[PDB]
Amino acid sequence: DIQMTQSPSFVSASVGDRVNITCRASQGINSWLAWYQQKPGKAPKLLIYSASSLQSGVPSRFSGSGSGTDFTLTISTLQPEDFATYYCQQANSFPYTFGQGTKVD
Amino acid sequence: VGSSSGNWHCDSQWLGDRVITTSTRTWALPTYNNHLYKQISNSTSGGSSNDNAYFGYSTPWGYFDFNRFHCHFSPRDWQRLINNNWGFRPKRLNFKLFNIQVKEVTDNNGVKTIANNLTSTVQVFTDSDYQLPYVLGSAHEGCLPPFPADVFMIPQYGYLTLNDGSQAVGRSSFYCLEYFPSQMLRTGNNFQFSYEFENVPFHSSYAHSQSLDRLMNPLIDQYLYYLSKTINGSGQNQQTLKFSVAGPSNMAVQGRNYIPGPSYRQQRVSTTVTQNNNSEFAWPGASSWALNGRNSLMNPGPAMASHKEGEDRFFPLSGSLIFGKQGTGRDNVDADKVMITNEEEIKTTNPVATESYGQVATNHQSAQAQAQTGWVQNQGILPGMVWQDRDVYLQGPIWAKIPHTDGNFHPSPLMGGFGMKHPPPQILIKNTPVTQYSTGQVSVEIEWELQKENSKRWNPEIQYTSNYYKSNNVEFAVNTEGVYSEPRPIGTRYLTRNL
Amino acid sequence: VITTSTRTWALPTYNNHLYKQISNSTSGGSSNDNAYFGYSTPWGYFDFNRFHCHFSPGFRPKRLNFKLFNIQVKEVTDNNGVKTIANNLTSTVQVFTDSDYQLPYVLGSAHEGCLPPFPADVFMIPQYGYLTLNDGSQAVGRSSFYCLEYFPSQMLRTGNNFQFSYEFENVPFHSSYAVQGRNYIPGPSYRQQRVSTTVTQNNNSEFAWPGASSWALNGRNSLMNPGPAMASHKEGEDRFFPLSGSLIFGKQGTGRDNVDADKVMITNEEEIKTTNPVATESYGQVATNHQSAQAQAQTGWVQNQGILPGMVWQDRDVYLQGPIWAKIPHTDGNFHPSPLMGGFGMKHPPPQILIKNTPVPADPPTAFNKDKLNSFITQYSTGQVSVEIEWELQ
Amino acid sequence: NVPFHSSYAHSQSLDRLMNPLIDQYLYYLSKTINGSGQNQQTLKFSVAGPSNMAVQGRNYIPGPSYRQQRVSTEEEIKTTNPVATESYGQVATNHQSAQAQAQTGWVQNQGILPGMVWQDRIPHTDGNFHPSPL
Amino acid sequence: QVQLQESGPGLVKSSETLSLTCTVSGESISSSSHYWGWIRQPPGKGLEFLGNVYYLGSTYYNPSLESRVTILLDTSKNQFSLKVNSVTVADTAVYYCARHGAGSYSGLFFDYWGQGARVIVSS
Repeated sequence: DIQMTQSPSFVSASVGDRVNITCRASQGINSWLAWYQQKPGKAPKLLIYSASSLQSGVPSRFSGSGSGTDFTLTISTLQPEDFATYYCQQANSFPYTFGQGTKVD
Repeated sequence: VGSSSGNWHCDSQWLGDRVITTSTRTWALPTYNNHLYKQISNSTSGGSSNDNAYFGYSTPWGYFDFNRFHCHFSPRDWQRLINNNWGFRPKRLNFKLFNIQVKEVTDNNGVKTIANNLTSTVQVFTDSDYQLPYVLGSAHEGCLPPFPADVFMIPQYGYLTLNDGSQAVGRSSFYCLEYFPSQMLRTGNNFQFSYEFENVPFHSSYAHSQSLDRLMNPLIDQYLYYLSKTINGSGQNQQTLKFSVAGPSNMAVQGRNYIPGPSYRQQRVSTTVTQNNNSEFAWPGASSWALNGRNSLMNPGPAMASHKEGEDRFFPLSGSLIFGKQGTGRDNVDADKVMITNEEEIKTTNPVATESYGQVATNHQSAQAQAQTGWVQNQGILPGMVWQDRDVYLQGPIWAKIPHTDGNFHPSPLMGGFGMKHPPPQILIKNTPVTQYSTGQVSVEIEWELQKENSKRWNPEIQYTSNYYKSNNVEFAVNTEGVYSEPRPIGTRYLTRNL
Repeated sequence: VITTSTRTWALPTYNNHLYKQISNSTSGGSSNDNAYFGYSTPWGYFDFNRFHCHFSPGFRPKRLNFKLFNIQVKEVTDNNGVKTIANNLTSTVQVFTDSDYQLPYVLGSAHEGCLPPFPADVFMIPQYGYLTLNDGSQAVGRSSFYCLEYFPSQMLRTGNNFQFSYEFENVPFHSSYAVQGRNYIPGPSYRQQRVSTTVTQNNNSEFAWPGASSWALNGRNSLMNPGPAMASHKEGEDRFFPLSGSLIFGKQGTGRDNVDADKVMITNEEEIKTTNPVATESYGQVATNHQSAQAQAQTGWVQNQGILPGMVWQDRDVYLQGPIWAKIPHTDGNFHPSPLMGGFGMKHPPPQILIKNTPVPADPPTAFNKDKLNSFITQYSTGQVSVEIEWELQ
Repeated sequence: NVPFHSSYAHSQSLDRLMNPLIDQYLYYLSKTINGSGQNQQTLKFSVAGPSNMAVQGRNYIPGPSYRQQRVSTEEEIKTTNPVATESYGQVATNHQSAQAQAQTGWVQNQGILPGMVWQDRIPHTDGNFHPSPL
Repeated sequence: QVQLQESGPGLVKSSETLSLTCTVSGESISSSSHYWGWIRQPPGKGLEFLGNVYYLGSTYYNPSLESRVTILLDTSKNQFSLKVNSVTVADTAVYYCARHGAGSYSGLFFDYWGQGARVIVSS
């Protein structure tokens, strides 16, 4: 397997303030990633696919550009609507692995 | 001028061992190349590569192409074939063309003017002596529509000849189709001719229930011996010969009378994008046969199973007829916008496309030389080989003309269907020069013959079915825009036979 | 030449009058190459597909004849420690031929159980079972199940007899005889490993299998045996035999497993070495590049070669111990259907003849029980079989 | 009774039997890498068409080949038969994967396949194929 | 739009097989040409992939799970079923159904998700 470690485990950052969550793959994943968002108790929902390509449903504020060993999800102009954990996924090699979680406040 | 020159026939009559399918469509014929024969070559379009080099002509003549199955069979009809029958083949073809209407356009300012032109003629003739090129075998677009209410457009006729780059050679042949006696129809005339298919072997629409290597009786031992042990154990001068009886315990080694057919390995690509190598191997890594210094991709290739049992993500690179779903763009479409057919059924008696054919011993063993083997990537016919030909999907072609040559081996064409040395003649049509276009009806009727399923199999067959899960729109039908969409390609092989 | 053979046969009771699924898993499973799925039936079949059945120590069969008579039914009853065999006169034996080729065809696999070569012998009728499609030991939905009880068959009490005639379809006469530009080339070859009967030459490292050539079908490697007809060895050296290139018969009394090279008679095709390539040698050399000033002319070796125009070849010879006919697999295409173990390849070979003892239940209970009766009488039957073939000669 | 000898040169080559003005309904595998996302794997299909004719699916293939060596100092049949000094074509040796590149190798000799056609230039035996002498 | 619903028992006895089923509304599994896959969320912890099933029936399993899971694809009723064998106390979490694919990222990222299904393995 390939480990995934999101550097902030719990990042308390309030409304309006820019936040960035970073998760580093154990080995190069060739920019294959998938940030997710889970509000408590509901199933997660995709946010960014591949490295920087935004999903149709998600608001413009979410963004992130991976260099392939390093990845960041920058929530810009954080609105109160989303306080949730954030997971990242590798697509590079089986088995797919979602590292830890980043709970934001 | 004031009386219908023909009727409307579409239906299918299932009678005993025979099937009569009749399809009628409404067509439109414009004028091509401004009534001129125009030379065409890649130098016009930029002529990038020597592989893509072509030298040919474009003629104002259009032609009718009914060569695909879904022209003749409604989805339900087709279902009644693949489910109940072990084979079929065409017998008679009866073609009719009529209700010609010639229109003319004089464009004045914004609005163009369109009205009947009564004295205009529409020339139509067939090539039944096969003096022209035969373009109906290459699975081009422009055929009759799958859905009757679709009005279509007659394709333009073109052909190619010998070339070196964009330049020609002395042996290149130029055919003027005006040089052919052809019938001329005014708005009251009709056109009709009949055709008797030459004898072709039944197409098989059954899946073997046994695999070529399991034909044995599982309860009994052969009387043949094979070499079990070449040593007793580790040590010095341990060489020994130990024969065993081949039998149900070890079935891999038994002597067998027949062997699977030919294989030419295709590179295997996965539909999960990330199992694939991170490079461009689309043309560089593909299998390809070379002719006169021009490389040719091997598509679809010899008939071979698409994948090993239990793994379906992968598919051979060029080794599968790839249709496409409706609305699919013409360039760089996604993996799911195309429908990739897979030969699951023929895996039992044919080699896997993406696997080697086997091993061969590549050197002579002695005390100082180990037995060295190497893989067989390409394997041609040997005595004893049996194989199954590629299936014919509902969207695929029916027939293709056998190039007239010295010899051939198993002429059955590689994209499926029935190889023929005198296929149904081409039908050429044009608007006689006098801005002009014509329209009308075309009814084509082929009589198909059947081979019934006689088998004593106790448990039920695998049959083709339609799902029942409350979908937004029914399959093989129209959406709210009147767009007839064929959701998935349909094999012919469901019923089962013994090997 | 009209060859007739009569034999005496004994037919037991198989599976206690029952059908049983069989897969490798009931047998322990071995490995994936050896995996199988299929069923076993109580029906025994008469397999007379061997040369010696018809013969005492160009040609091709024309007509066939078959006769089954003198039906004699027995039953064994063990009382305490001793058994007693008493003729049951009202018992019935069932026999039918499958002439529509609707069942699987197992007569082509050269199994044991043939009519014996020596006329005094009494043989046991082998059991009939068949293999179907499988994945591992599991069955795919495509796998078929044949219940032979569902064919019309002929029930024979002790006085009845069974006979039918068969007509061979036309087949080719068997052949039983031996730098300048040439008009024809020698036939195809798929090279085999080379084993010497003198153990010193073979190396210590195991090579029976990894070494043998095999053909992968649906990802299961099967040994190539006997292989396309090829010369067994070069002229002058008779001690070398292709590893998987020849029919190998065991001597009278030979054991089943791990028998030495002495107990087995190793045939060789050296008669056909005239027109056919050697199994242990490459077909020849092909050029691997373009010669120039900067690169020398290189060649490479052809290990396997298919059919090419101008190739002429001999089929495999047939032996007095070996098979006669096999059924050409029903397929869209095939080439040179003559089977690789030799003989005649046919589209409609002589049919299987299936036979079983009609099971007689023991005493039923005095109260109705819906369950099928698993209590039967121990029973077997015996009789005469006489087969006759009218042979054509050249 | 022998087949009528053929004494003509085919006007068209085998691979060019297509109609140059019309697309096939079949797709081929055009592009295996994106290139925009810095070589993210991707899988793209495009219609086999007269613009790119090398890729179109053909019903028949050229006849057999057994290679010869070219020496520097039958060109009419070059339509349906391969050149004696050139390879018949390529095959794929191995399965590609993420950690292994797709390899291909040359076919020096090619036996008959179903669907081959060819042009030309008897022993008493159990079998022969196309007895016409060399 | 693709709606995904899971159903099955919400309580299973230890060492009894676990069975859930995902009935997809809005597409047709046979003709959609996308991968369908499962993941599991042990409580308060990171989600771990279980496996996926391609529309023709091919299947990938997660080696961490040791040959317990089996993903059956019932195409006619347009639903696919997860079965994990010899359940233990450790194997209890909310099981999500998902569509594993999209045009560019088929069988990679999970765009459409189930509502979730609680399963508590207990004695």
